[PDB]
Amino acid sequence: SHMEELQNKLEDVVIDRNLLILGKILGEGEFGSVMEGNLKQEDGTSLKVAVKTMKLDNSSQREIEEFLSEAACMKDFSHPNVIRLLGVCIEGIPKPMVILPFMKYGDLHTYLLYSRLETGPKHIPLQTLLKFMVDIALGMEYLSNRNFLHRDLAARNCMLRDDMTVCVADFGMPVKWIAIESLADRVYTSKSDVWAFGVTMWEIATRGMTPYPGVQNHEMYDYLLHGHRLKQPEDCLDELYEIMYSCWRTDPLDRPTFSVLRLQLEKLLESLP
Ligand SMILES: Cc1ccc(C(=O)Nc2ccc(Oc3cc4cnn(C)c4cc3-c3cn[nH]c3)c(F)c2)c(=O)n1-c1ccc(F)cc1
Ligand SMILES: [Cl-]
Ligand SMILES: [Cl-]
Ligand SMILES: [Cl-]
Repeated sequence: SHMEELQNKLEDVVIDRNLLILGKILGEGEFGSVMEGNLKQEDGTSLKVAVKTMKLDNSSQREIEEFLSEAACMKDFSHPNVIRLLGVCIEGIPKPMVILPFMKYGDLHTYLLYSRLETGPKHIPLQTLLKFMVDIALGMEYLSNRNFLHRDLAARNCMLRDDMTVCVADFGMPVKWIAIESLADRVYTSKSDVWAFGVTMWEIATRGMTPYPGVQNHEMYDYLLHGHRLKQPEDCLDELYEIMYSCWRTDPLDRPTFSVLRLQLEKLLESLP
């Protein structure tokens, strides 16, 4: 029970409820519906937002405190490839809410899949795909430098802005993104995120394939213990494959840092005409 600590932590990002106008439902999240909205800002402008709400039921003091912890966890993230907290509404209503920026094109996984259909985005070029990987690496570099562990890094948790920038986030199958040492023990480090980053790169390069076709979830641990890894996609440059492969080295200490991955990815992207 840390409700007093949490309210003091979130004080300077509290927002007046009446500045916010809610709109339609975007979907369901951990604690309830996610609405789109408009938020009138301090300087006088307007901003299209996503508003995370809590279910109408009497959700416990623990759920409320868990909800606000997540916001407090995000509060100081300031980076263009990391989702940012716009603020919170508490003290005017029975369930509080968290205000986030609107991500026009939604989650990256669904976007990759829609790009293979005529009606959605068009065919994504190789350079744009690489740029998505770069953005994610930039975001993860920032987070791992702050000692934040993601733990569920995947294309489905990455979000696309109006200008096609990727933001790392968590919405709140998954065995297939988990590093070998994290399956084997409870161990998570930044190097476990590196592994999940490699899988996300492979998702991006395959334009949204589920990792490890023909391997079922309950077979995964054994498959990885035998040293087997994701195969090279048919259209994937050898250099790009070498980069994703380095993310799955059995010893976490041998995997590259996010800085190194990001440098390697920028170099490959800039190497293309
Ligand atoms: C640490 C932390 C705490 C809390 C969060 C969080 O609350 N994120 C979060 C994310 C998405 C959410 O949903 C949507 C938001 C938008 C915006 N635009 N559009 C169109 C949307 C549609 C939906 C939607 C929901 N259902 N269906 C669709 C949502 F409600 C909450 C978070 O991400 N992190 C974090 C974790 C790891 C990092 F690297 C960085 C930050
Ligand atoms: Cl953002
Ligand atoms: Cl597919
Ligand atoms: Cl595979």
